[PDB]
Amino acid sequence: RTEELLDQLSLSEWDVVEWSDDQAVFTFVYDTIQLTITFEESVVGFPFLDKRYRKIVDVNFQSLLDEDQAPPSSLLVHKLIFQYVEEKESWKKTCTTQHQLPKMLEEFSLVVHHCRLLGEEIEYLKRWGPNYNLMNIDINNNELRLLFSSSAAFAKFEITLFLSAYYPSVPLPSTIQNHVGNTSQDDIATILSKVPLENNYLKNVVKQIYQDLFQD
Amino acid sequence: QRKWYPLRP
Ligand SMILES: [Cl-]
Repeated sequence: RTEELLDQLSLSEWDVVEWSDDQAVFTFVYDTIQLTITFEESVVGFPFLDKRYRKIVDVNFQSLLDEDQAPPSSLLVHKLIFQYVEEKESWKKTCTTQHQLPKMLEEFSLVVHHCRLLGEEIEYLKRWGPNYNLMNIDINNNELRLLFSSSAAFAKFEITLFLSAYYPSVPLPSTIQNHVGNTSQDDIATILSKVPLENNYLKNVVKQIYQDLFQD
Repeated sequence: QRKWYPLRP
């Protein structure tokens, strides 16, 4: 974990799996995401062609995740990653020659890299969440539903966090459905804005809630 | 984590 966190600084999100005359293929996320780059056809091999002028015919992203078998966290990861691909239109207008491909794989890797880690934080909160009084986690379409419950603190409420592809730098939007006690929106706004927009924002925001509210 | 990231058959 400390070892790899260092690893994160220089990103390594993809495997090259074909480098044809015809196409270059790259996988991501344990290979559940597949990028096929198709090149224009030529009368010569690509060894004879200048990469600054080799035209890209196509850019085709694919999810190969088993949606029946996947857990919700993994599903949310794919939801968010491809929401970004949609926004960038598969880089079809800007990534047009082979020359431009590394800066695209970088741009994409970064979002793949944070979204995959968000997946990780969720599976974690799913196993240690009780210690934070986080009794349940519900994922529904870009919405993260956190249920905190403690008789002892006499508080029970549900916080809904709205996630995007751009995690975790963007400040999350939230709402609170209150069950027991009187935690207000302002109390939540506060706790959130005291956590920096960098890795583990979810984990840290949960721990922040568990101190501010369940450890008085 | 193949567990969490299964592939279509
Ligand atoms: Cl040829």
